[PDB]
Order: sequence, then structure tokens, then C-alpha cells
Amino acid sequence: AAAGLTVTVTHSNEKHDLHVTSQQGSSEPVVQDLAQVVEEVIGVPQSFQKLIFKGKSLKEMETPLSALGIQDGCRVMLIGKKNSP
Amino acid sequence: FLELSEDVEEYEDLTEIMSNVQLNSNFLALARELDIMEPKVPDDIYKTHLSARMNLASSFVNGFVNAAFGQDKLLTDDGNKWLYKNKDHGMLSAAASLGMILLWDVDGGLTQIDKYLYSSEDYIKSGALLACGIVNSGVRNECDPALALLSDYVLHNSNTMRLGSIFGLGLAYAGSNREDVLTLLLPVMGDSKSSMEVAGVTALACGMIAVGSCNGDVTSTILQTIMEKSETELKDTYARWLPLGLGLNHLGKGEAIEAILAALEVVSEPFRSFANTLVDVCAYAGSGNV
Repeated sequence: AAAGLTVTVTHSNEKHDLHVTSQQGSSEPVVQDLAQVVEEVIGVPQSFQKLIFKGKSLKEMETPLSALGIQDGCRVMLIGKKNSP
Repeated sequence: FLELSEDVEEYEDLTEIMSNVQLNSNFLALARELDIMEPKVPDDIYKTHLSARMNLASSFVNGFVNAAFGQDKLLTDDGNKWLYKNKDHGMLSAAASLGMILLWDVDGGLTQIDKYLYSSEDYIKSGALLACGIVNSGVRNECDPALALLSDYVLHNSNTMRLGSIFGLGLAYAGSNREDVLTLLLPVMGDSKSSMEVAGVTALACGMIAVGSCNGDVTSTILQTIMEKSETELKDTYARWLPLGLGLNHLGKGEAIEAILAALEVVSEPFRSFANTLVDVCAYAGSGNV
């Protein structure tokens, strides 16, 4: 019952066409799921990481981006510094 | 930027090359091929073989020389020390000069300006936000990071922080003619708490965003803001940006300017005689109308 969706993350001249799916019991991928994937891939904490989609700011952690308008072929921008604790 | 549908063939490449995404990569690649990549120090440009403002000018020319490159360790490694050593009002321009170094470098510029975004001084923060707008200026992006990055600063109460974001959005959305950007910056134009020069910068941003578009609501807001502002405080030294926005919005059109000047006829002579002439010449630019 994985709700897969294709997003194009771009940051620091590095781009990935991730096929992410909802994992935390949600019917659709959400900010928590995307933040978890970003933290697993890179490790930027949710406090200072900046995800940008269509010029819309990500401030609410519980706002579903699938309802906000992410579809296949959409691209998002990741802003931050790769932290290696 | 031409806004179209994906039904056309190879649409992803067409919008990318229209967005100048590969502009920066090709420009750096050719610069390396010419071997013209070494960051030219402002000092040996000055030929010093034989001061706060002078140091600021040195920082600005360094950003001018290294513009569109993104390769300058002078403001990157010890940049924080330089702005800390800098005095008074120049930290905003130094950070904006750093954005000039990183202009058209969306991916590289945003990461190297994110650290300076959380700076302590308001001028450094405003300069960092202006640096972001310079970075995204000209080059178009699919997700348009400038709009989301400048969210609280677009209408922020602090004058300097609002000035940097507004100028950054103006440079970013310059020629985009985006309805969302216009519907978010024009309400900022309608703010009364902002200073006279802040209102002028908003008019400058609106003018460069809607250049050559005859945006009716932009002109109505410009005229309404002029009417609401008192004439005595209008005509001092900073209202000269409102006619500039009008001229940009009607750039290269002509003829219809009679309506704008007729509506502007109510203004008193010292500023009306300046505003009507500016909008007329900007609209009739590149026409040979002797």
C-alpha cells in the first residue's frame, strides 16, 4: 500500500529523482516522510533544513504536500549544510 | 520567460534553456577554457605599488569582478570577519556583493548564503536576503526558491530587512510578470508603515517585475499610493521611484501615456513635471521620437 510519488530534489549542484512513499501511516507522502528521507540521505535537521516547492514556504510540519500540489515531474529545492555529527 | 504547456515536444529542455539553468554552467566552463577564472583581487586592480567606505568600495568592485562566478574566498572563508570589521551601513552591500559573485548560481549560491541568512546583524540579514534575490535574478527556476525563501521578509516590519527582500524579489521576478509575485508585492506597496524610500523600492520592484506589461492594477496602486502620501513629504528626495515604475510598466508602448499623465495631472508641479516626463520618455524609449 505504498503511495509512491516522484520528486526531483536539488541541492549543492546535486540532483536526485527520488521515488518516495508514505511510511508513517499516512495515505499520502507528507512533510514528516520527506524530512525523514532527507535526513536519512543527508542528515540535515528539520530545524534548519529548507524545502522549497513552487515558491511555497514549508513552515508547517503537518501540511500534506501531496494535497499542496506535488505530482510526478515536480522539482523541489533543498537548502542547508550537510552535517556529519 | 515564456509560460507554456508541456504538450510540446522536449518541453523540459525548452523551459530549462529558456530558464538559463545551463547559463551558469556554460559560462563557468568557457571562463575556465579561457583560463579567466582566477579571482582578481581588488588590490592589484588598484595597483597599490605606491577608510571604511574605501574598503566597502574595494569589496563592491571585488564582487563586480567575480560576478556570476561564485568563486571568491575573500567573502566566503573570512567573509564574516570582513563584515564584522566593516562599519555602519555597509554589511548589507557586502553581502549583496557576495550575491553578485553568486548570481545565476542558484544551487551554489543558495547553499553558500544560507549560513549568512541566520546572521545576527539586521543589515547582514537584509544583505543576505538581497543576495538570494540577486542569485535568482535573471535565471529562472522550476520551483522558484526566491518566493519561498522571502516569506516573512517580504512584508517584515524592519525597514532594512523588508528592503532587501523587496529588492531581491524585484530582481528575481524581473520580466517574469508572475501573477503570484505581483499579488504578494503590491500589497506590500500598500503598506503605510514602510518609509518613503521603502515605498519607492517597492515601486522599483513592481516596475521591474511588470516591465513593459501595462499592468493596470500596478499603476492604480502606484497612483493611489502617491495620492495617499502627502505632497510636501512626497517631493523631498525619494518619490522619484514611483514614476520609474510607471515608465517600466508602460515601456515601449506609448500613445496610452496620455491617460496616465491625465490621471497624474492632479499632482503639484514640482513632482508632476518630473513624473510625467519620466514615464513619457521611458514609454517612448527606443523609438526615435525626436
